[PDB]
Amino acid sequence: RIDVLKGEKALKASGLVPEHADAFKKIARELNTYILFRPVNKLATNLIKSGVATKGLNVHGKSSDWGPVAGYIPFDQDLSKKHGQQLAVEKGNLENKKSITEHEGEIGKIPLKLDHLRIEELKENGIILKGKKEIDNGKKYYLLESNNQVYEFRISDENNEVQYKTKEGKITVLGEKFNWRNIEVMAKNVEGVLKPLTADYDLFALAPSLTEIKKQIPQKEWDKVVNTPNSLEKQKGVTNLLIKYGIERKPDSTKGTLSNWQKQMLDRLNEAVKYTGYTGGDVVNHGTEQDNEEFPEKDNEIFIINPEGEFILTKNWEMTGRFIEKNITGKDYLYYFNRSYNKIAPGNKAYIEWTDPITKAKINTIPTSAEFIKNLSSIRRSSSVKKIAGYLSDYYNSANHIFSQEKKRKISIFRGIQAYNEIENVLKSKQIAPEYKNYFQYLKERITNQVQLLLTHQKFKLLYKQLNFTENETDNFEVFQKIID
Amino acid sequence: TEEQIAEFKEAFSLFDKDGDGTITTKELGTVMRSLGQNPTEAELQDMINEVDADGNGTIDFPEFLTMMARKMKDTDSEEEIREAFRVFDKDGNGYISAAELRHVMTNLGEKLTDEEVDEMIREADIDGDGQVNYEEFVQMMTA
Ligand SMILES: Nc1ncnc2c1ncn2[C@@H]1O[C@H](COP(=O)(O)CP(=O)(O)OP(=O)(O)O)[C@@H](O)[C@H]1O
Ligand SMILES: [Ca+2]
Ligand SMILES: [Ca+2]
Ligand SMILES: [Yb+3]
Repeated sequence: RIDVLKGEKALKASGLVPEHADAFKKIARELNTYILFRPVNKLATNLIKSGVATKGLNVHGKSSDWGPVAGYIPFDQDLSKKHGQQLAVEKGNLENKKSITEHEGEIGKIPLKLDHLRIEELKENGIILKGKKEIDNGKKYYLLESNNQVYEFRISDENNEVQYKTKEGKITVLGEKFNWRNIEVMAKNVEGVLKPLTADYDLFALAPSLTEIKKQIPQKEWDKVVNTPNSLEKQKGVTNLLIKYGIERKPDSTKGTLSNWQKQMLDRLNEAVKYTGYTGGDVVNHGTEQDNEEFPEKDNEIFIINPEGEFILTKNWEMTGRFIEKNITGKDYLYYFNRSYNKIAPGNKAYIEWTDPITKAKINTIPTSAEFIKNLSSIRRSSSVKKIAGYLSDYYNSANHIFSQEKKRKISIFRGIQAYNEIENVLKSKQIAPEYKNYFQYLKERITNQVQLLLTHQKFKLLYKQLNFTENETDNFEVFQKIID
Repeated sequence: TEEQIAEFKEAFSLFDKDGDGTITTKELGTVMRSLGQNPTEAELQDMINEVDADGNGTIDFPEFLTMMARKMKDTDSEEEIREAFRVFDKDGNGYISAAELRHVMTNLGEKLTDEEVDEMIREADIDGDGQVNYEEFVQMMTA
């Protein structure tokens, strides 16, 4: 049992338009595939529903979740939800600035217009209240109050334009002060007219069933593999089709990095909402969060729609991990987690943890030569026996496939103790680098657990005495053979 | 990447009884393998003649570093392979078992007998523990 939210209560916490999430129930069932979304600006839901255009990757400025511009993407990023955070606002503004120029004609900016109906919605949401009247240079204005401390807003009675200015004595995050001026919002070009943008739906992940992936493979490419006499090549061949038609992703000009089944899913999803009436265009504009390797986000709550059309919403990252583990990654579904997890993302330096089974096994398996080297390439950051990088290359020798398990275990348990030897006498020399001594005291431990394992699979230091290091050929391998009995 | 170059260059000195980072084609293959590849005698040739048309047989970093430059192109699918391994390992123990292989297989169409399955595991198995770890899965997919 895991404390997740369900149905209506979960849909409410998602930020998605109800009609839309319902339309999405279909696709989840039809294709049998889990659809996982990231939080959606709760103040953007009504805008989206009323048909406001959503935003693509060509606009990275954040949306607002407060004040008269809640839901839209303010040009001035200090009006966005990143309000008050100087570094974020600056990155935000630099982003809007690039969008306006690097995409001149496609992305622009226009004065925010709060219409009669939106004002009401903002009142119900307790975001702003229509205040007292005011006249300026022969123009009628009504103030718009907000519990905000730095700014003050008012709206024009003639054309409904909203303006803002800094407060007496108050300063901006960027250290500015200024009087009355329009609030500009990011817009996209539609038939020669600039239309305001709002948040869109961001897929956190997509987990399709393996059978659903099969349909992605040409039924005659698969056949040529299903009928391969040799097994070892048949397997590699089956795996390569999985990689090819389900795992592999590629960068797209505007949808970021995604696979091909993902592109179809994208399309079905956007079509699904159009059938329900959404008139703004696409609502899902790019690949999933799992390919956001440079600037990974980590949300507490993920909104999930399972293949049975049900609504789930996890409470915290750990819970999102349990769910995916118990119902997807361990239940015959295609899935892959962000490559940046368990690392320091380059972009934002984020360090998001995620359970990786391959590592759980690390402690009990011995490293391949490569891994041995690449760990002398990363170890040689904070700062000649090639025999070890050879033995390890010997341990994982494909030739082993013509022998019997009994045989395999024997020669491996040997090739291991071999590597556990060279490493031993290296540590017997000079602790060259204080921290290198660890890599070895460590390998030794792995090598140990690995050998010790193969042995119990049949019948360590106890046997590391009665053995040859002395002269160096197949003479040592001799005593060994007999010892294991 | 920096490490990419760091890696190659790192091993380049593990065996070079020359000291000037200018080995021979006698060990060029010895290097590409202790690093993670398995080039054929034919490949260790045509290339050691094109880029290294020098006429000495001495391989230095500038040469070696540029050669890898190309091979490490399509082969880099290592990322997908590793993600693939995770697809098979349904119980997340870090190893691919026969049972798990059946699942992945039947769900993709090709129905197999407990006989055949255990034959596949045992072929990919290298240390004879009856299961396949990522290291092995890599071999079976590259080698
Ligand atoms: N500074 C930056 N540089 C490059 N890419 C960035 C970026 N900031 C964000 N991204 C990209 O943008 C994606 C993050 O979602 P975003 O497009 O920025 C809007 P959102 O998630 O809908 O939030 P919002 O409601 O605040 O607008 C990631 O997949 C990432 O690739
Ligand atoms: Ca397993
Ligand atoms: Ca094994
Ligand atoms: Yb987005």
